[PDB]
This record gives sequence, structure tokens and C-alpha cells, in this order.
Amino acid sequence: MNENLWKICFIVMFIIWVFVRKVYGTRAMKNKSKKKVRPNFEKSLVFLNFIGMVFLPLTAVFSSYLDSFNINLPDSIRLFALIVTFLNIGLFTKIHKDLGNNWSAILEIKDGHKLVKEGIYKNIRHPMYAHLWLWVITQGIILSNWVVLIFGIVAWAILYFIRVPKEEELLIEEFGDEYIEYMGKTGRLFPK
Ligand SMILES: Nc1ncnc2c1ncn2[C@@H]1O[C@H](CSCC[C@H](N)C(=O)O)[C@@H](O)[C@H]1O
Repeated sequence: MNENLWKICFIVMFIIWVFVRKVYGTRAMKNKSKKKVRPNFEKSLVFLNFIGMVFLPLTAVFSSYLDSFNINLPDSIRLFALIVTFLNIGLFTKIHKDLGNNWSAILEIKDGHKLVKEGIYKNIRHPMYAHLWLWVITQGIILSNWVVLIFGIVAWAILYFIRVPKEEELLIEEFGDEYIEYMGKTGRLFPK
């Protein structure tokens, strides 16, 4: 109930959410790049979310600035998020482990890149995104603030929406038919 509390909660899930990536990422950044794509652009699109995921909500916690925009939400609906975010971080570490040396945020195609249909990736390509999709939906409700809610959602949806079709096109360049088959056998976010 205490508001100062939820902040302490989130800044943890976050702190750990970040830890999960900081671990798996530096591991796959030690693998050299082959072809990148419009990276000077994606970088910004990312950094755009970087506001949405981190810079922005960090300041719904460590600062009172955004206070007037928060949603005055009942504790019931907030916990519902806190649960799901938990499940998320699992899924994250699931996904993120399933991916490993292939991951980047910029559309890299890595030197030894191997296409993975096998993991949480069977029946879902871009699970990670679907994760992120949730991530932004949840953290707004958890933090119960409209800006942190509304903004974050947008900045992703965009990056998402203009991101994915190049990504798919890109993977098709490299893997050719193996990817077209894949998409037939998979959905983008939910399965089937
Ligand atoms: N199905 C796949 N198998 C292996 N690498 C993939 C992949 N889909 C995307 N990638 C790589 O992953 C990087 C983006 S990370 C995003 C991965 C996936 N879209 C997800 O959200 O779960 C891109 O550089 C792309 O080269």
C-alpha cells in the first residue's frame, strides 16, 4: 500500500532485470559482427526505448517529478502486474539463454550466426519482443504512472513495428528458405 514501497519493489525487479541482460549481453558482444543494417539508425530507435525502459521510469522512483501523472491505481491490479513481471524475468532469462551468442539490439548478423528454431523459439520468433511488449505494459501499471505507462508503450511499439519487418527480411537474406519455413511454423508473439 505504502507508495515508497512499490518503488523499492520495482527498482529491484529492474535491478535484476538489468542484471540478467548485463550478463548475457557482454557474453554475445565478445562475438564479432558480419553485416549490420542501418545501425546508425536503429541505435537511436533503441536509445529511444532506453528512455522508455530505464531513464524515464528510474525517475518515477528516485524522483517525485512525474507525481501528478500517476494513475492512483488499486493495489489489486498492481500486484497482478508484479506477478506477471516476475514470470517475465524468467521468460526473459529463458529466451535470453535460448538465444545467446546470436543476440544484438542493432540487427547484427554475427560471424558464426546460427538460426535457432529450437528453444522458446519453437512456435515463437521474436519472443524477446513479446517479452519487451509485456515489459512496457507491466511497468506502467506497477509504477502506476501515466507517462511511464504511455510513453514507454509507444517508444517500443514503434521500434518494434518498424524494426521487425527489416529484421525478418534480414534473417531471410542469411538463412533463406529455412526462415520462410520457420515463419510458416511460427507466430510473431503468441504461438500457432
Ligand atoms: N529466430 C532467430 N534466430 C537466431 N537469431 C535471431 C532470430 N531472430 C532474430 N535474431 C537475431 O536477433 C537479433 C535481435 S534480438 C531479438 C531476437 C528476437 N527477435 C526476439 O525478440 O526474441 C537480430 O540481430 C537478429 O539477427
